[PDB]
Amino acid sequence: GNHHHHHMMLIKKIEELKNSEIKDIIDKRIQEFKSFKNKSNEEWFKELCFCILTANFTAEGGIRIQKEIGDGFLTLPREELEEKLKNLGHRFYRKRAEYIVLARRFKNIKDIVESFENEKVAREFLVRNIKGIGYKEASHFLRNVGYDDVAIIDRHILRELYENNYIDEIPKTLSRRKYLEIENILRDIGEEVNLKLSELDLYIWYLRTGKVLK
Repeated sequence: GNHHHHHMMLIKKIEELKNSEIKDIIDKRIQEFKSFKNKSNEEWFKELCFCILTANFTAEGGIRIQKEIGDGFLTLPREELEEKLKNLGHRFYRKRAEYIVLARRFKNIKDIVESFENEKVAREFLVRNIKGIGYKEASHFLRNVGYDDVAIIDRHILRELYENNYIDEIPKTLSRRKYLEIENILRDIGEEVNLKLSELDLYIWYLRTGKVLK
């Protein structure tokens, strides 16, 4: 048959979503990310912590841990933070509590991130200096605070890409080189549907779950 039928239908489905009320819902979420340009360093640091907590967890869970703790990401001592995370349901409370505390030396994360030439270079800094932050987490963070040209390459999109033959094998470990390589394929798909990577990510998640989170 036509080996490109599934790719062609994915493009068609996304164009269908863009012509539905789903577009307004996703656009609103995108606008909320963009609003971070006006939020404080403290607000940005909380989002960085949300992303540090995402791995092996739920966005919905992260959102509630955020609302629960809030200012505590900056004021709570190691021991007290580790305690709240354990009681809030996070299985890696110990490691995450440590990463968060260590990240505090960069608490003015908004000023640091905006000082860079662009988001790509800023991502490099996030990955290299902040423990608990890999390329996926850094991209997730940048997207959530308003940047549009970084892909969030999670284990689900990797499986979809592999299964539909966009990549030869599920990577497991993503080196900088491999991350940027896979990000470019997603970037091409995005342009094929006239969507930025920040937006494409939400359309893809919506197709997978019917929900629009962050």
